[PDB]
Amino acid sequence: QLKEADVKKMLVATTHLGVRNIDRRMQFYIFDRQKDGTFVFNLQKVWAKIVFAARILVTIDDPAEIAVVANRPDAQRAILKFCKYTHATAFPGRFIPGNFTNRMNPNYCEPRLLLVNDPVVDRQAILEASYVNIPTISLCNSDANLKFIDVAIPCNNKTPMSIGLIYWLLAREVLRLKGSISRTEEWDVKPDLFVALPE
Amino acid sequence: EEWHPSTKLGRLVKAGKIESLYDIFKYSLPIKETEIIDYFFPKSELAEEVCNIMSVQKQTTAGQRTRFRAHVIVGNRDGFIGYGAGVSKEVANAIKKAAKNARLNIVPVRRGFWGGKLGDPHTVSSKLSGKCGSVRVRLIPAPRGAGIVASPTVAKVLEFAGVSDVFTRQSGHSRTLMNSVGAVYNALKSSYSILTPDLWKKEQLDHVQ
Amino acid sequence: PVKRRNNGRSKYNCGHTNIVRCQNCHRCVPKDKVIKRFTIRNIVDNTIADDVLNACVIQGFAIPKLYNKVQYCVSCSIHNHIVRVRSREDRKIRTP
Amino acid sequence: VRINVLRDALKSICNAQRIGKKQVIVRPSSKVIIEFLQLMQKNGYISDFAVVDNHRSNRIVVNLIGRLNKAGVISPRFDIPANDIEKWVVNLLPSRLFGHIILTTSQGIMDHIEAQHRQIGGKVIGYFY
Amino acid sequence: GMKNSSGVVVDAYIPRKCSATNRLIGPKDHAAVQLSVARVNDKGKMIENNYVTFAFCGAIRSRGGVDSAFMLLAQEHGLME
RNA sequence: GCGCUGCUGCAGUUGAAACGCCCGUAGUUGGCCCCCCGCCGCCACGAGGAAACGGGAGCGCUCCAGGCAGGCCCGUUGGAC
RNA sequence: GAAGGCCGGGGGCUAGAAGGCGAUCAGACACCACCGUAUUCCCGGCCGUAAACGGUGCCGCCCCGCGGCCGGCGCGCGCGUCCCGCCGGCCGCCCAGGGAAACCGGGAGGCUCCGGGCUCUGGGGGGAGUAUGGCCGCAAGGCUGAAACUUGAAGGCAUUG
Ligand SMILES: [Mg+2]
Ligand SMILES: [Mg+2]
Ligand SMILES: [Mg+2]
Ligand SMILES: [Mg+2]
Ligand SMILES: [Mg+2]
Ligand SMILES: [Mg+2]
Ligand SMILES: [Mg+2]
Ligand SMILES: [Mg+2]
Ligand SMILES: [Mg+2]
Ligand SMILES: [Zn+2]
Repeated sequence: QLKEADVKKMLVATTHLGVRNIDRRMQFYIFDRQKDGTFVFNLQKVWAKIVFAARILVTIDDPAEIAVVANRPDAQRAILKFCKYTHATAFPGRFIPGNFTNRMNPNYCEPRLLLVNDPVVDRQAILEASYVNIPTISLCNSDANLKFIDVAIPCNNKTPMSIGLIYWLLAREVLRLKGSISRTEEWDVKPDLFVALPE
Repeated sequence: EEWHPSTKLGRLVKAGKIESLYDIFKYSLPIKETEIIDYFFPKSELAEEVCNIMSVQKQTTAGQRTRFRAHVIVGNRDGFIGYGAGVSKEVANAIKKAAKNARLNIVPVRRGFWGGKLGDPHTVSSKLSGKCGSVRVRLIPAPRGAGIVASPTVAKVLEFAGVSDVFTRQSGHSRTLMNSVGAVYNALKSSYSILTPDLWKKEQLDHVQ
Repeated sequence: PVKRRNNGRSKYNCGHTNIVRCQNCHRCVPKDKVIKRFTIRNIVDNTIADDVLNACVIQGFAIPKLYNKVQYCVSCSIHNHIVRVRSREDRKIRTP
Repeated sequence: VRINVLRDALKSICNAQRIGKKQVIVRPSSKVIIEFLQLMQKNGYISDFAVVDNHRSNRIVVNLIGRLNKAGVISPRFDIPANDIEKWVVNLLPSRLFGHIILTTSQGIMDHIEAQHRQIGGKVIGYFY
Repeated sequence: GMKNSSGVVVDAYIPRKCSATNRLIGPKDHAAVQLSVARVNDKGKMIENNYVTFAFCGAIRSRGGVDSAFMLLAQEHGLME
């Protein structure tokens, strides 16, 4: 289900606005193209995808085995807040090759699930996960290549507000699923924390 | 000193939580510790053999730098076979590395019948083929009592895999030992990935392991 | 073996092309294989353009240019540093 | 020019099944194609199919369910004797236990098991397993 | 699944079949994964612990199309609309 | 041995090897459709037509290579096919 | 059926086989400089070869994704030589797959799990595209095409120096 508050927040966040390029595997999520050429997503689809992803995430009993990777500087704050509130693990900054296959590496873990923001910017992590039976969930724009991506979340990734909002909604939904916070009352935390603030 | 696990799977093996190797193979889990297998073969039931020893040289400003490359296979004669290689400045260390690599990678082998079904399977389930370099191999099921019709190198592998009846054909430059052994290894590995009408049964996935 | 997918020339949908002469050695070359550059330069070198303009009597006169096209062969381009021998991976780069 | 319609159909089917597709469309229809597909269906390899009429060059739609591993034709129809089937079975099939070889006889299109049962021979069409 | 003359099974183990392609998953297919999905109470906001399990082979993952396959599978297994 | 003569079953960008291109006769190959009649091929069965050789049923030349013998109380003893 | 070459007629400016001459070199009858005949141009007619190359025969089917250009047609609107498609052609990158690899991927894929149809060629290296016959051609030469004898490697793609 989609409510007016959520849709208006998304539109003010410009989450539904994408890129000129289009992929044959993302046309199911495209609603229309503007006159300039930018493609427009469908909010029902992205909301359903968020719900399904939250179900998949909560299915994991130990939150410490979920890995969040984000080399994009815009996403860092959002991923930190997501892990802190959801008790997950972050790999900010450069992803060291061998972090999943080299057991001598000082930062080595055996995650059960992997989360990403941009396959192109985090290509190395996805490849490594392909070697050790690790599924992945990622955020995808209108032009993304699905190479070992299991679940995609259609949304823009350039605008930092879009990045922070999506993680905030995901955390809200998973927390509601876990049984801590009910659906009716608004979550205490506000999205503005997830959006990076300058100076 | 004592085997200290370095992986979640290794720790599970240290505990008695998982009891069979077929459980690990059923979920395609990579193996990184040589102890994870020897625990399941405490009596050193695994055999060992050095197929070939070759010397490789590298030209340098002052003469050549020589090194040794070794190939090793291991099996318990009961549907398990492994193959590995190792390179080192010294022969013994190369042999140790090759043995370790061969132990690390191992595959189960499916066996079947030629016509009449009589208790224990005695030959390969069906026709299998492999490819490495220019070499190709064909393994064709044979009747009971037909022996192993194959070259000495391939026959040793088929023995260590626990087969008794089989017809073989080789093509290409088979005098290159490593590529022949790799082709037969790949053919055997493919066995448990071929669908048959007996496996058409539709089973629901289970939440174990 | 084969070094370039284009075989060292730009020849598509044709059998033969007209020939040109290298401007340095006067070698005959196919038009699709010759190295071409376009230049635009002042008739008077820029060091004395101001002097010429001061000496000029006319008002608002503009210095004329030279418009020429230079065509060179493969050997002469390399010898005169018009092109460079590149690495195996940099041979595919097409931007200037 | 087009000659063997069955070969094209089988190649298309295998190509589609390779990449885990769900439906295929083969352009020219024929009685032999229909009987081949019926036998495949009775043995459990390709489930259901439909024939679409257009007056010329009827099209067909088939639904796939994996299972099939290989299919082919033998272009020149050789005349297999009734007692010469074992050699072809060994040469063509992976094992003597689950493959099928198709023959055309005066009694109709059947399998090699059925022809062995009736101790008759005929001409070969193709194979699948 | 291959029986003996007496009807006693003799295969050492039965491997897993990809939920979308019905293809056997090999002992060395390290790109093969299986996920799970949780059910939601009538009132929602609470998962019962009952899990629906799916497994996919490496080939389809490399080729893409796992997303659409998963969507159709969930639709067939659930009223996700 | 030799899938180094390739029907099963080779090769033909770079190792040996696609005629400079087009037209074209002999030759080879030719979409789909009619429910049953005639003809050709095809499959199965059968008749007819030398054995020896080969296969193969039975028989302890002391065994065997062999031969068609042989036992008493023998298919009408046998040499079937 | 390129260019060169030949026969018989025209024409004669550039360049330029042969030839001549100056330099350079130990020598230089070659490279560099200068002069210059045939030829290069047109008509009529012979010859019938080229790294005549995409070194990949012709017809036909299926086949990941992204992009550019050319020709024609249709759809839509906010009417721009806009964007969304179809057919045909010329190109680039590339997942699978293939291969000894370089690489191909509008196949060099769908093939040892080895059968769509037709045609041509090859079977270690030299001797040798030679000898001897035949056909064609004014000729130069082209098509066809051996043996004796000899030899243990010759070749391909890639790696380190
Ligand atoms: Mg070179
Ligand atoms: Mg040309
Ligand atoms: Mg050969
Ligand atoms: Mg050459
Ligand atoms: Mg050659
Ligand atoms: Mg001329
Ligand atoms: Mg040629
Ligand atoms: Mg073949
Ligand atoms: Mg020779
Ligand atoms: Zn020049």
